[PDB]
Amino acid sequence: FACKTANGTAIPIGGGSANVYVNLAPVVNVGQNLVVDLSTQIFCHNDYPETITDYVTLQRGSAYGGVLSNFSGTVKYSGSSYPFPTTSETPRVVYNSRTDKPWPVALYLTPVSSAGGVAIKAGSLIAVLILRQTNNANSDDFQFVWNIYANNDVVVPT
Ligand SMILES: CCCCCCCO[C@H]1O[C@H](CO)[C@@H](O)[C@H](O)[C@@H]1O
Ligand code: NA
Repeated sequence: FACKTANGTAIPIGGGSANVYVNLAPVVNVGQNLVVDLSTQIFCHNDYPETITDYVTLQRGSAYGGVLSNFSGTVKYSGSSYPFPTTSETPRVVYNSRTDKPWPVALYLTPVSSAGGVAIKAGSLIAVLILRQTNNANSDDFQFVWNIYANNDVVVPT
């Protein structure tokens, strides 16, 4: 089991960390949400699907930068909604092919009344998402750590 971003930045068997750079709507009013889909940019696969079933959770999601200070959030994982920042681990998604399959995570962020300016800074860390992988074969229990960076400034009009 290993993962990589859409541009091929990889985390190998056993886990580790990688950076993910996301485009963000450049102007978000206080009545709109800022949506950060990560499923189009984070992918994983199973290295021995003939035998092993891999199980993958969102173990934790933490907010940084302007997302932490200027937005409130939820995260959807595999079609279910949770608070963001998270409070506990989600249920599992199965990975059962050597072909890359998306990691089904997206953030839904709402400006808080204080927002703001600049609401999110280009190049800044905005989230850290921990993917936890186990299987039905052995003791492997690995963290894949995704550091999410904003590509661009986001302005919240006032
Ligand atoms: C004849 C025994 C072959 C043994 C191959 C084990 C490969 O293990 C790797 O790939 C497995 C399948 O993705 C993962 O469940 C495991 O955590 C690790 O990432
Ligand atoms: Na990418």
